[PDB]
Amino acid sequence: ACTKNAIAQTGFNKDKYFNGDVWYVTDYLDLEPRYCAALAAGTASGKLKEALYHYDPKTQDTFYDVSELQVESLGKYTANFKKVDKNGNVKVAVTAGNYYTFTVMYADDSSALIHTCLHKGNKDLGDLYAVLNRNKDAAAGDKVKSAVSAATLEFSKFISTKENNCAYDNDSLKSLLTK
Ligand code: HEM
Repeated sequence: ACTKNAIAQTGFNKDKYFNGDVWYVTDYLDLEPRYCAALAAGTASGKLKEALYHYDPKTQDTFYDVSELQVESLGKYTANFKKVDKNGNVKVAVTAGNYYTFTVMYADDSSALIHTCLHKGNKDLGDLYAVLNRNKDAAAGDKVKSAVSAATLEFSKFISTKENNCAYDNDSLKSLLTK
């Protein structure tokens, strides 16, 4: 189960974060303990949208999702996801009880720290923190590392995705925002 009420960044700039571009997960911290992951976040016809990509570089398990985000407060969202192929074709429809929360704890032009809590079926899932960068496999800079510290988290405990053989379809993620 999830246990954290993540606090959103003071002065979070939603237009900057939800600008339609891609964010790569570079490091993650599972509170209830290996995929590569990335997302696009943007607006489509006035709605906040995210497209997600997960890839397991060992098993090859791959899946995409599209979500409309509902606002709880600035920088804190609830998202109902639908599983899609890379083209946006629906594989699993939206269903009540299948959702994640998403909190942006820190963001700037190139980096972010987020918290997410996934609810899926009758699985018992836990909190996940992720460091994001606009550039694939970029080493975490001083600003986001300081934000990790300021959140009372130990960055050395995070797991890096940067050494995995992952490729990302940026074009697909961006186009999924409209789906
Ligand atoms: C490297 C970071 C991440 C890892 C290692 C990871 C791992 C996983 C795993 C193993 C699953 C399968 C769960 C199951 O069905 O048993 C999953 C599903 C999911 N994750 Fe992540 N995840 C990561 C990042 C994220 C992020 C940042 C988000 C949201 C912004 C997210 C949202 C989701 C959603 C919505 C599903 C269910 C998708 C579906 O069934 O259609 N994940 N993740």
